[PDB]
Amino acid sequence: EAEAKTFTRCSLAREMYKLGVPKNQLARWTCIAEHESSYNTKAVGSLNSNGSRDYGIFQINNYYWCSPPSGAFSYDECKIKCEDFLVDSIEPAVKCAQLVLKQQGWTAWSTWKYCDGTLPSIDDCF
Repeated sequence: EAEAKTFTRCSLAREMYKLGVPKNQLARWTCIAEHESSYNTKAVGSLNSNGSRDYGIFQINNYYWCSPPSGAFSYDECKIKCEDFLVDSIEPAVKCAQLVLKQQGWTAWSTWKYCDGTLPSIDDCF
């Protein structure tokens, strides 16, 4: 089964903020979740052109950021198994995306283009 664990703009924000993600990131993160995964923690991308695959709500990459359920090499920068993103909790995804954001910034998401402009305040969620 790959039934979605689907968050909403606001539920994702609320839970992200609870996890200590500054508010001023939340609109962007929700935007990115939307376009990366439709807020689905269970989302797994199709194979990328380079043979990689992206995991979870923020579509963390199994070549660089997380370790694949194979013996394939991964730089595994978040020091997590990718498949661990595939849970009901966003926390491992959030934690990893935080590291991504701090290291490569928002342009790290190929969906950043949908998200880099005028976004609604997230405070309607709060």
